[PDB]
Amino acid sequence: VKDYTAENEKEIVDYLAQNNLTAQRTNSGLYYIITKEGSHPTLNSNITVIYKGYFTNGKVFDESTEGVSYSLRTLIPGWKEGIPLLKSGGEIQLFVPAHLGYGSNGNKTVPGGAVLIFEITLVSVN
Amino acid sequence: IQTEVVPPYNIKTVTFVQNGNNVVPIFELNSTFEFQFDDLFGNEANYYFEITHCDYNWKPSDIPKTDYLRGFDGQRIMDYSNSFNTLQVYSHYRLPFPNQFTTQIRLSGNYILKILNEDKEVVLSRKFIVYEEHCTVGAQVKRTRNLSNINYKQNLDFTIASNDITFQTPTQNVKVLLLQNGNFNTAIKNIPPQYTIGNQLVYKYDAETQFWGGNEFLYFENKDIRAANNNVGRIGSNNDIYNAYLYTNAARGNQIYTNYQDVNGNFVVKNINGADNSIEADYAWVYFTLSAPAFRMNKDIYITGIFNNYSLSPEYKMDYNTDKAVFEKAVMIKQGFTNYQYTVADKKGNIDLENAIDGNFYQTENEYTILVYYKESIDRYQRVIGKGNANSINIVN
Amino acid sequence: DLGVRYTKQDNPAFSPRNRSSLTFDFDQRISMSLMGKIGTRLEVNANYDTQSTFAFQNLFKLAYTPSEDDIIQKVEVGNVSMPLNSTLIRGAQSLFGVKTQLQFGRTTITGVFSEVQNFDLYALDYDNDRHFFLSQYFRNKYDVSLKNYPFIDSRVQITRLEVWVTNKQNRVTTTGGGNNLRNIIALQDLGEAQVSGVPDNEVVVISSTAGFFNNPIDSPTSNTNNKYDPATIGQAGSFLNSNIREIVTAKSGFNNTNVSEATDYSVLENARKLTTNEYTFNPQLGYISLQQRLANDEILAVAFEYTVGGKVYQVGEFGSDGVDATVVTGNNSSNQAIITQSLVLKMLKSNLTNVKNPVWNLMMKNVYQIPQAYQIKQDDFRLNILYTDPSPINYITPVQGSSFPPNPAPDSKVEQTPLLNVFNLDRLNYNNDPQAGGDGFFDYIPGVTVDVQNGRVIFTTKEPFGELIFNKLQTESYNDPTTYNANQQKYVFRNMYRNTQAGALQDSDKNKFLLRGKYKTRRFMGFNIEHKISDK
Amino acid sequence: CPVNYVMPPGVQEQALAVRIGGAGLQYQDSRAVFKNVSVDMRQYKKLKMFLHAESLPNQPTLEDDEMVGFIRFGNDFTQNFYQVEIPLKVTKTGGSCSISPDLVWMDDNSIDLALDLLTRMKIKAMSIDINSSKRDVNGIYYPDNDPKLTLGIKGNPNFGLVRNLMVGVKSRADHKDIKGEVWFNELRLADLENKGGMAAILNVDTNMADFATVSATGRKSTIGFGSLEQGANERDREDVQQYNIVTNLNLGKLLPKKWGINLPFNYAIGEEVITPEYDPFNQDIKLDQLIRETTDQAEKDNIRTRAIDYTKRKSINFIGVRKDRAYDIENFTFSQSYNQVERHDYEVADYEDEQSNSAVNYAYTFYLPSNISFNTNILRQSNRQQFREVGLDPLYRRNFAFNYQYGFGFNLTKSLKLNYSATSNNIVRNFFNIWDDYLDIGTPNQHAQQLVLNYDIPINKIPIFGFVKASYSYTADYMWQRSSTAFSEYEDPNGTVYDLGNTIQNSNSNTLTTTLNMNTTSIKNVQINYTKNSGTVLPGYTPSVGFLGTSKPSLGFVFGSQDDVRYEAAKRGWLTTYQDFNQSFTQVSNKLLKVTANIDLLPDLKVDLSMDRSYSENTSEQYSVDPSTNEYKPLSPYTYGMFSISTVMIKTAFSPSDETQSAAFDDFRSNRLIIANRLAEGHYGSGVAIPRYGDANNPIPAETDPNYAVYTANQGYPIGYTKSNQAVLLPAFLAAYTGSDASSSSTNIFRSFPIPNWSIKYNGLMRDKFKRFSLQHNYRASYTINQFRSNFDYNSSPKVQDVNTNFYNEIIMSNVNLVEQFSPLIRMDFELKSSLRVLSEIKKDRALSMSFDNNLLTEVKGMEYIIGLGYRFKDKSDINIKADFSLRNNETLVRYLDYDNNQLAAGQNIWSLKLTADYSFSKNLTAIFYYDHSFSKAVISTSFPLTNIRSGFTLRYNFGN
Repeated sequence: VKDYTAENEKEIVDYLAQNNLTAQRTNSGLYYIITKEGSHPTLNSNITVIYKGYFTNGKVFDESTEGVSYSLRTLIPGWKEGIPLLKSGGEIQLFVPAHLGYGSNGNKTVPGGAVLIFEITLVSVN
Repeated sequence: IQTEVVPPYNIKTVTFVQNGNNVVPIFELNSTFEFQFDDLFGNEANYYFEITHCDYNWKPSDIPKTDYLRGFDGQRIMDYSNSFNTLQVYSHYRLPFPNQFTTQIRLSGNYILKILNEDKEVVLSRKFIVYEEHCTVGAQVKRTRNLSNINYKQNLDFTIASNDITFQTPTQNVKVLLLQNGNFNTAIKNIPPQYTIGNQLVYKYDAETQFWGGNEFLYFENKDIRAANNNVGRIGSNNDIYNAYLYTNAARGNQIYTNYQDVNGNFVVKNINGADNSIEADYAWVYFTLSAPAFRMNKDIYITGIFNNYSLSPEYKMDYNTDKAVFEKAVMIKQGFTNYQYTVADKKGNIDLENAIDGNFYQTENEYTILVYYKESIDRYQRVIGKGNANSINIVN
Repeated sequence: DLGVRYTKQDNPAFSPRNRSSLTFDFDQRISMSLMGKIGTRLEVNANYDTQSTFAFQNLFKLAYTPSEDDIIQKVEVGNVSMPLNSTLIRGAQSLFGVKTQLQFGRTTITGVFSEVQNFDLYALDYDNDRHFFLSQYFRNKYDVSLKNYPFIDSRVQITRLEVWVTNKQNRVTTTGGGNNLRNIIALQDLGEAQVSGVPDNEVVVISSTAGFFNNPIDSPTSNTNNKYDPATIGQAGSFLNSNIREIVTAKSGFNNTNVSEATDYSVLENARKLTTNEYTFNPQLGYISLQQRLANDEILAVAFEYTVGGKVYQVGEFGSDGVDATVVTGNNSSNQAIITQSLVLKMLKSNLTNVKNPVWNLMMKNVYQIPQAYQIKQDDFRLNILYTDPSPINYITPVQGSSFPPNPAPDSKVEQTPLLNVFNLDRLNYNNDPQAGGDGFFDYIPGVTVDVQNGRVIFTTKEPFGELIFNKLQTESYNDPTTYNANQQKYVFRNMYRNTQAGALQDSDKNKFLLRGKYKTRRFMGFNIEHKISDK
Repeated sequence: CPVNYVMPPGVQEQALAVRIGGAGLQYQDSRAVFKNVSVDMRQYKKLKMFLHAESLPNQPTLEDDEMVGFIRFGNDFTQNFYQVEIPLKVTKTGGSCSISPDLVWMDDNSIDLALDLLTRMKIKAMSIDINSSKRDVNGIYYPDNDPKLTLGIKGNPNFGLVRNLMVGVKSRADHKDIKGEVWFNELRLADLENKGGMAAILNVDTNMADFATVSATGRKSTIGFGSLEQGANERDREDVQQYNIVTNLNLGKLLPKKWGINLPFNYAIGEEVITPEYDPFNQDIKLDQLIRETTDQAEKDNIRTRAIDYTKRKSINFIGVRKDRAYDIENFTFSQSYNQVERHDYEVADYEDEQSNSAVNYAYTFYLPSNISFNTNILRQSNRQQFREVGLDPLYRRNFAFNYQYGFGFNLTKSLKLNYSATSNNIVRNFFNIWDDYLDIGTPNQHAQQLVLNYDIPINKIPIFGFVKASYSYTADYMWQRSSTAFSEYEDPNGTVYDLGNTIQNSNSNTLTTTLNMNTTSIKNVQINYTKNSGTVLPGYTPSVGFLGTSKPSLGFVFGSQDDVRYEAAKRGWLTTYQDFNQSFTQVSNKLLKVTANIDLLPDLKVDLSMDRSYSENTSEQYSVDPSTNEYKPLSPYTYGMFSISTVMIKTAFSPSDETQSAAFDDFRSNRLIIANRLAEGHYGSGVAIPRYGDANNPIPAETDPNYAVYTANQGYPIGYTKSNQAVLLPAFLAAYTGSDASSSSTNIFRSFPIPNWSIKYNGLMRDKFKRFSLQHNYRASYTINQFRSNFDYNSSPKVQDVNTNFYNEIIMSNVNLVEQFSPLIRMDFELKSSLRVLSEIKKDRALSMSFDNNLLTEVKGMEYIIGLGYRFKDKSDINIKADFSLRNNETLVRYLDYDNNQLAAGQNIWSLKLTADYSFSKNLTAIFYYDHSFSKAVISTSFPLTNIRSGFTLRYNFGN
């Protein structure tokens, strides 16, 4: 049993301060820098993203340099709480905690408990 | 270390049943089989078994037994049934070899099973062979050359043409074992090839590979004990298990061959009135009898078949009865069709096939077996790379 | 013994008279025997038993022994067994009769009175529907890739493969592979993006292909290659409807209103899942080789997952990847709303065997089983393709003026080569390395041209006798015999790879490409004189 | 109506009814009918059948011609055939319509057609009259213009391959649309021809005083010999002239006695000349009818030379050539031989290979190595084959080689046996004569290391550890294939020429078998096994093996040591740089255990245990090396394999499970929320307020939502873990059917600790009336996962939450099994004072098998009750009673989980009561008494419950006693 909630928010704070960025948050614990908006993908629409999932240190663990399409419920919770914000064309990051990401168990390529920074580019919605 | 067989006293009817009926110990590399034997006590004793790889001459090869097995050796025989509803109470033991403990036997070649009894003491031990298939032993009996020893000899000629095992030094590697019916005592072994005309060996001469013909096996079928079936007249029950008296046999060497078929030693444990013949057959003292007035030597006539390993213990030695001038001895034997024969022995182990009390007629129906051992000089044991069976209903003179 | 019986079933189909068959029986058990000699010369011997363990016990031996009058040796009956010292004249060797032996001065006169293999297959009896290409991509790619046998010009690996067949034997045997049987809505276009070769009518069965390919013109098989993508049932534009998860209403779930239950989708309700002992696949070229048979209208649906390098494609929906069996809503037995999904798959057999549709094409009609072969091994297996129009010769002859190709390629060469080097079935030296002409022997690559377990000489083209010879004699369209070279009109046997085996048998005029191989109330009366000229 | 069918005249059955419709036939327009047979009509002399013809009723009357019941047969329908034919004359119908058979199956409409008359017209037309004014229209060549049935041959068809029997009807009326009802009947063959035989089996065997052993043979059979019992279809069809001269010289005795060389010089010649009965071209003709013609003596050379299967061997050899003795001592064994052969047949026209050979052997056999070995031999094959022109290029087929072994043997210490043996196989390539360059060592084609080192693990040396004889073993391997030139210089159609090949293997055998013979509570043995195995395959390995082995990847790699040598190998640069590479790095592994005890608690019983835990992974992966970085890339790996541990689930093994209520299964239906709440704690942190399916933030959709069912059902579970998630219920399945509760048990998938599975066997109850008492008991179980996998979806992508609602699982699987079975539960046999020899087993067994494919487990039952009995007694009245009683039972319940729909799917309730009462009356006449009896109840509604009984006496009378 693990409770990586406060620690992850602390890495969010000191990373988003080292980086001069300033992201807002939610009641669940996300952090994101909305950068644009195409002009809302809800929990029954498809998507088309060009993200890059890299840790807080800088190392990356997954890319989508060519467009992909998910159902937006299959995604992890952080997407579903940040990605419905922007429309088709915009862009956003996500400073996902470990509970809104791959949990405190973690899969391969992601240690159990670690901030997961994404840089999403929602091409289109279906 | 020429480890050899060891005959028991209580245990009787030791065999290697495969696919139902009994067989000779020569087995294929993955063929299943059993070691059904029967203790003559209600004591549900504990018989721990073992297995040992062995060389050509039966010296235990120096392989580690984790290599020619996968499992265990010393673990008591789980499966055994008691003699159900019979006069001679006995415990029928039985063990399949691809069983729980030794889940397979993973190397061809000789072997020796041991049935050491509850401490370490070997009650008995039988030899078998697990032959692998890489050669094509093309054999055929054929009458000899020498006109004197031609009416009572069966030359054996064959080749070994394998297209799988390129022989390195066939004169020194490829040793061969020849078995007359299933017997291991009269094998004509340690024979070098004559020719080696290519990749295939060829054995052709009539000096070594020449078995005595030997007449046909006698039999008796006491399916039901109190019957009067095949040559078992005067069956008498007296304060014991039944007694099956056999008609006095006669020496057949001084006579002409008469077509008289048998199954070459094998017995068939069986009864009428029985569901499972194994645990429901009944032992019965059978009184054998030989009337051989021409036989006069200083050797002992032993009774012999497949039921007793062709053994020569003192519990099968015929006995001259001067009151009738007729050999005779009782031998407890399970029911069913049972073959046998009177084999003279020298005094200890020498059989003296010639001058046998039955005959040596060249035309008798024997089933010769040929096992082709082999040992590359990088291997750690003598393989068995193919057997070729060829019986004498084809004596191609 | 007096036998009683009371055998009776309890099916109500029997009348009131077939109840309790109470037959009797009175089996006789005669078992007589006698023994002993009479007069000191002969020994009577008789033994008859109405059922003996072994047959050879019933005998009536009777032998006279004229003790030392050396003109007769013996006279027997019961079993004769004439002397076996011939190697050529072995006749009556064991049977009832009379045998006598007379011994003059070394002239005994014993008398008697008593009672690897090969194969020849053909271009037409090849192997019925138990060899299927997994998809219409692996079928268009089977000949382009085997241009150089050991090096298969692909990248594919069929990692997981689940095969589903109509559950005809309703049997709950939870021993082989448990009891995992579900529904199926096995489609005929589940995947199969349009290929660069054959037109769309030989790849897709949809009436109008306009609008559902969502990929380039060569992208390999995957759920997402066309808008039957079970990944998206419903949401965006997919033709499926989410009523196409339920077997009860599969028809009203296609959103295009042209589909029929025979030519565009089959439906099963408890289709088995063939355990890994009933099918064997080639996970480099993509074809199932299920060890059973078909043609009793048994649907054959498969969903698999291969990996072209670093990408993982999937051409269906697995058990533990797709919708679960039932989703029941409500606590009460009078309140529940049980729902059963169906696990959309890819069809391969399609009960109504329609030769027009492409699923007929997926049947791999080029795997010829050796008749009653098993574990056929090299060094003892000489395959050879012949052509018995004049006689079983092994090369092709022009039709009085034909020039099969003018200036043939280095390996087409239909001039005088054996048929092996003609059918692209021999190109490898004994070390299995290329060579222009050919080693002169069937190549025997256990993964490409042989199924070593049980026969199945697999040729190295989709339809060898049909279109391999056509192109290799081509100089022009293979899809019509009204434009042939008149050389490729006597050899191109095209009406087999466009029609069944039973049908298209009236065309047994071009069925002359057999292929050899060498895998792995009476009385006797005789006698014999054995004269014994001085020793040796 | 028109003519009543009647059997043919001379027959002791039915017939065709080829019946032309109303439109009629043209002057030459014929219909037909065909089947496929493989008849061999070469032994027989006449093909004779019947025919028949009416006029079709209410149609124009047919005349006695313009109808021919033509037969076709041969290889085909319009290219090869043998038309017999006949002018059918109608039977006179229009009357009683019940004509006798002799007028129905006429003789005028009947065929005999002596077959040897067909070969006549074949000879008259084979290679004659080809496509010029004789072959009438269809190239059929009805014999006319030069010397009953009007025979015909089209393409020189064959006998024996006589397939495609066509039996049609052809009109020959000038201006008429004929319409008939022709019939066909018995199409048998006439008498078959016989012949005599021959033989000669000369043999010669000599011995020139132990020096030469020439043993020759030779046999000259003839056509049709066989034997007595051989009929006229099994005798023989070929003239064979074998003989084999096989000589041993000795060539070491004529050398001086002291030297002791053993040059054997075997020798062997032999050949066959098989002349077939029928020539191997135009099979239906015999050689004689061609060779007994003088058509052309230059063509009689073609014939009687293309029909002889000549083949002679003519071998040489010097196999065993040593010196007797009586390092640094020539104890070799040289050898050399080359065989030959030259074959003719119908079509090979030439054939010969002379497979030369050599040899050499060292085999010395001495802390230093006890043995040494070595041996090479150049296996120089060859071949040639022409073909009959009707001549072609001979297919030069050369095969050469070279190879060798090493072998060491060792006795490094007492109880240590390091072995070793390499090998090789390298291809000579100089292409000519097989006796050309004969010492050249071609490039390596293969190379196989090997190493074996046993070890006794001396632990007896320590004082107290005299009860263990823990052994050990190890057998590394290695192997280097050449990846034939189709790979090595593959050329991308860009033009470039890549290199890719030379795969490599490994292996291991880590065995160690302790025994722990307890002779130092109450235990006598704890025997143990542990046999790991493994092996990789690293295709794309460029470099080679020089000689005497190779340590190129890493010297550990060539002796097992399966650390990843596929990273540095890509770094070193000897790994294939192609980047569309087919083959895939693989691995394997296996494990085992058998921890069998022999616990002995009481003085005469003995219990004993077992422990089994198998395992195997078969991980593989495609890869590719980066050009710039020169680094490795595992492209989409995966794994799969088996599993089985010997568990114990006897806790929930006697509860009721009878298709209406079961305690354990209700626990399993319950645990799927306890474990969902458990293993969501691990996923969602303990400070996260684990989300659900009905809570506020995670609402339930509208009814017309594509996922409305999984939220209405499946109400309060965590968002990731539904009640069908294979981790919410697999550990639930284990916790249920073991008795071990959840909330304290593991949530794992693999369990690395077996459990004994005792086999108690009590015997010491003997301590007087019981002549022998006993007991017994067994127990077996498992957790056999038939196969698992690794989900390609649980990779790294922002994608959890599968198709319905579950989280992707790392280890896919299907059909877990629990196979808890009692062998005889309380079986006790015993024998009273006289005899009451009761025996009674209670076998019993379940087999749970949950299928994660559809989420509905199954089940099985048992309880095959048995009760023997018997009273063998013998005074002299011999009483004998052999009674018993059986029983069986099965079920195959298919229990749904979410709602109670456990519906049975099989079953049996058989029980028998057979018994006998053998009572030998006084001494000779016995009287047995059968009472076989058995129901077979209906467990399902499709069984038809049987019941069948026997009875009856037998009264033997053993006459001669």
